[PDB]
Amino acid sequence: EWLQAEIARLKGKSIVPLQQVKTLHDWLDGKRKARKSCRVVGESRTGKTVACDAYRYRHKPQQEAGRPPTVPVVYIRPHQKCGPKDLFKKITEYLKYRVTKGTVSDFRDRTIEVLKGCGVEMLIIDEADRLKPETFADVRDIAEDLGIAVVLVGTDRLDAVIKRDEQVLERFRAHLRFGKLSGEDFKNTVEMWEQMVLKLPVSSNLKSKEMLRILTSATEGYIGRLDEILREAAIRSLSRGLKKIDKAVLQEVAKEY
Amino acid sequence: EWLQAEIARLKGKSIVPLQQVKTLHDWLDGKRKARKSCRVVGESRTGKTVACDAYRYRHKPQQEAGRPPTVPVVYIRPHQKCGPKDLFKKITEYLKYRVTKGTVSDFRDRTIEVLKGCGVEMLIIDEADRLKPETFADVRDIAEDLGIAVVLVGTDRLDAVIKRDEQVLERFRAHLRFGKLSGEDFKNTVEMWEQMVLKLPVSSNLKSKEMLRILTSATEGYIGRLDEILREAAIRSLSRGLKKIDKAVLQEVAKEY
Amino acid sequence: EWLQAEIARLKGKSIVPLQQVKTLHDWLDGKRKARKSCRVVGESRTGKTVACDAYRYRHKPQQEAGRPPTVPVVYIRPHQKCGPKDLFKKITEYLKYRVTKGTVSDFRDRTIEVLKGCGVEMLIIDEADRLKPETFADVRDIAEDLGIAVVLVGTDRLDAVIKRDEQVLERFRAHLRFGKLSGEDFKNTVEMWEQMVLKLPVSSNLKSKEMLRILTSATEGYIGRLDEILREAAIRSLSRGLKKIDKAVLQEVAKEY
Amino acid sequence: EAGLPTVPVPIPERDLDICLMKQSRRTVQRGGCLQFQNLMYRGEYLAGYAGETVNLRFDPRDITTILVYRQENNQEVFLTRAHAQGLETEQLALDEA
Amino acid sequence: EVWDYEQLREEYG
Amino acid sequence: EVWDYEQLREEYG
Ligand SMILES: Nc1ncnc2c1ncn2[C@@H]1O[C@H](COP(=O)(O)OP(=O)(O)OP(=O)(O)O)[C@@H](O)[C@H]1O
Ligand SMILES: Nc1ncnc2c1ncn2[C@@H]1O[C@H](COP(=O)(O)OP(=O)(O)OP(=O)(O)O)[C@@H](O)[C@H]1O
Ligand SMILES: Nc1ncnc2c1ncn2[C@@H]1O[C@H](COP(=O)(O)OP(=O)(O)OP(=O)(O)O)[C@@H](O)[C@H]1O
Ligand SMILES: [Mg+2]
Ligand SMILES: [Mg+2]
Ligand SMILES: [Mg+2]
Repeated sequence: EWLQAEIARLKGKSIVPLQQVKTLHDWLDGKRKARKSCRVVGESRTGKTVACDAYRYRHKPQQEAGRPPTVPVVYIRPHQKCGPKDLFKKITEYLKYRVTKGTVSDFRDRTIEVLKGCGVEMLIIDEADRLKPETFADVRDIAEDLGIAVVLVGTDRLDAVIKRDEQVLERFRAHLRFGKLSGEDFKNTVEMWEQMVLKLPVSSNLKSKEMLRILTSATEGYIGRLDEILREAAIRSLSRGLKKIDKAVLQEVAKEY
Repeated sequence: EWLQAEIARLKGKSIVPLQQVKTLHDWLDGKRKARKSCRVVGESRTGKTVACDAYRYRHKPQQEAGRPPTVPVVYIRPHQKCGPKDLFKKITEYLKYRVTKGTVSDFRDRTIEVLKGCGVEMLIIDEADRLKPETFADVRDIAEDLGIAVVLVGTDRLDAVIKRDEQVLERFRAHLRFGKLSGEDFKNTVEMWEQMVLKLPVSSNLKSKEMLRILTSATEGYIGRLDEILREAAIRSLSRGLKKIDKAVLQEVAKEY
Repeated sequence: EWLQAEIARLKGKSIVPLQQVKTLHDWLDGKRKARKSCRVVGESRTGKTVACDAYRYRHKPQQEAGRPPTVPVVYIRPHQKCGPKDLFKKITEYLKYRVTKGTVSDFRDRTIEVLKGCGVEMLIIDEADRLKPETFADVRDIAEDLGIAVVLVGTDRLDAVIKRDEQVLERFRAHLRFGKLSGEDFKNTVEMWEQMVLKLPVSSNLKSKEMLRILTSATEGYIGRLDEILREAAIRSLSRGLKKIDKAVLQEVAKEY
Repeated sequence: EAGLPTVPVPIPERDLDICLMKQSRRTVQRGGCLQFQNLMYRGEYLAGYAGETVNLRFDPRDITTILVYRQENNQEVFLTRAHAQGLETEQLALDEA
Repeated sequence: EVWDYEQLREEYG
Repeated sequence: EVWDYEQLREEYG
């Protein structure tokens, strides 16, 4: 059924070529050339994780016949309270190896062996604040002993964690700030969502004044609010047999936030 | 015997199809369609737990021969200070699996494995304020890595916990409020309790203004006060030979609160 | 020898069936029938503990051959700063079980297992203000998951603890107040003591105004003060060789308060 | 009457009163309780704000119904009326309290 | 009424 | 009648 097919699309997720994503990719390309460790910081749902995930796809594993894959960018999100063994498992299994039960020393040496040979240039650690203070020493040793740009991603909670050890803080000084959208940048982003993401049978004119007013105040410029508001508003309109996001439907969503 | 049977019945529990229940069910159906995480917030004894129980019963598991059950809605009520293994324990046992002693990593991986393939679409965490702060990271990972709408249910004690982690606050920002009854809605509710819960041999006429005055004062419009007061007054009446609530025993009960 | 035997009696404890005891019992019987949770509140030394002990002793453990005992009423006094395992240990050891070393989760599951099967229907927690804030969640879960009337007992300290958790406050809001004695009840209570508790070989005439007026000022109507004064006054009078409490010893005692 | 640049706006008297009310700072604490002069109060949204200081306005003629304000975006916003628990029935003046 | 709350558990399993 | 604290404790057994 068409309605269920459109709902199955809209409840999904997609990556939009926003300028903030492009800005990060050029910055990460520079850090990868220089093998320079850094941090990416910004408020929640500004799109950092989507932008880093889009980066590893653009620099995906390169195959060579009978070799292990050449993998320029490794991306990991640690589990909560990530210790060193968990970090080593995260890295080794991203590189398509399987961990064998062993000591932390065995896990370390195998991770180092596969970070070499896979030719890893950059390791992005998303939600790096989940790392134990214990495991930051192994992160620093990867950056120092191998030629690898480690990129720590997080919110201001990461800066709080990083501040607790000068050796981490002083290695990860370089940062890029993600931020809230505003103005024409926010206006263009809403029109791009209507064009590229919602794809509704009739134009909703979401960049009209009375639409921009409620979208500006509900989202506060968070791209994650804008996406999830427009998803459910489209689901509601289509469920109602509308072919458009109507103003009242969008006001009903916006009051929930 | 009549008396022992009526007391054993009326000491019991039952669900009444209140408007607040239907309103939550329509809202939860939208969030389940959109796979949108959200929270349900309201004062104690407003009926949130009963309304969330009623929802999972409308959305019972679907049995298929030799498969594990398809379970669209999982409902859990964590114990106090719910750690991550406790949370994984709750979910896997709900899906009719037995946990095997092991690491947090084993519990996580097993939970994710069974949330997949049981086809879970929505996870309701009743009294989510009992979660430890470290446990919300694993709840966010369920919501983010799987297509599962997570619904946190609590009193405003939940919002004090949510605001302490920006990443939880920004994921669970969409909310529904459960409030006190009033006006016609309270009047029709007490009328329903006498019609369909008390089931006494004689009508009590609690709808009439000088009894409604007593109930409105003692209950403050909390449905849980309403239920407990009328059942206690009925059991007292039947124990003392009154075939209905009488205004004196009603006034006697109301005085204790 | 005479003196040691009557003194060894008089330094003991004894339970007099005050009307205050009967009104509690008739109230706890109604609450137990409804399985309704509630609290008993009142000033210190008003007899709340002795009346709850009297209620527990009327509702004895019933033996059945080779079964665990049917125990309708459990009574516990927590130690100070009672945590969850402390509560579970006290409940499970009131039923005739030993605790095994284990997690809080093991103690909980074993307690819930033995509160069932022992057929518990009322749990009295005397000095419920000794419970830690966290352990009230397990008390509420016992009252919610099993049909058990939980009875919290304490002074105004309990109302100060309860009001800081609205979920606790709204479950235990039905209450009974223990009062000071006064008037003809106070006169009637004094009359009972010398004939039902003291039973010195000669009448003490404690009802007489010159004695009754002093006892009013010294006890202020606290049943605990009334008992402890008269027991000590009898003991001291006997130790002087007197057959009875004289007002001179009664004044000699009443001046110590 | 002749020397006014413009006729004054007729002030909403509750707004005047609200800004005549004196005010104090306290933090919402555990369970949504807040202390003010030995009394304790709560209102319909308090506990969500437990852990931070709020601004609350009180009238010494009747302290039983406090009005409490959050500061957010560094702007004042009204939360709710915090009622003195068990005293939401008749007025209490501050002087005897 | 909707249901008996205990009867729902035996229905649900 | 009076209830002895000892008697009720022993009868409880
Ligand atoms: N480039 C994008 N294209 C489309 N949607 C996007 C994009 N970036 C973000 N979103 C939307 O915003 C949501 C949140 O983005 P994202 O997960 O990247 O945030 P984040 O900054 O990593 O957050 P947090 O710090 O809270 O973990 C996404 O799930 C998606 O709905
Ligand atoms: N729809 C209903 N039909 C019948 N009785 C109800 C209904 N909703 C609530 N009740 C009665 O009110 C009591 C309290 O409701 P419930 O447990 O759902 O509250 P709650 O909002 O989850 O409370 P809390 O936040 O304190 O845990 C119920 O246990 C039941 O006695
Ligand atoms: N019914 C009674 N018969 C005889 N003596 C009594 C009775 N009630 C109270 N007493 C006397 O008063 C003393 C105090 O009573 P009890 O311990 O029950 O008070 P309470 O209200 O529970 O006090 P607290 O709040 O201080 O713990 C008893 O130990 C006993 O000496
Ligand atoms: Mg992220
Ligand atoms: Mg509940
Ligand atoms: Mg006591």
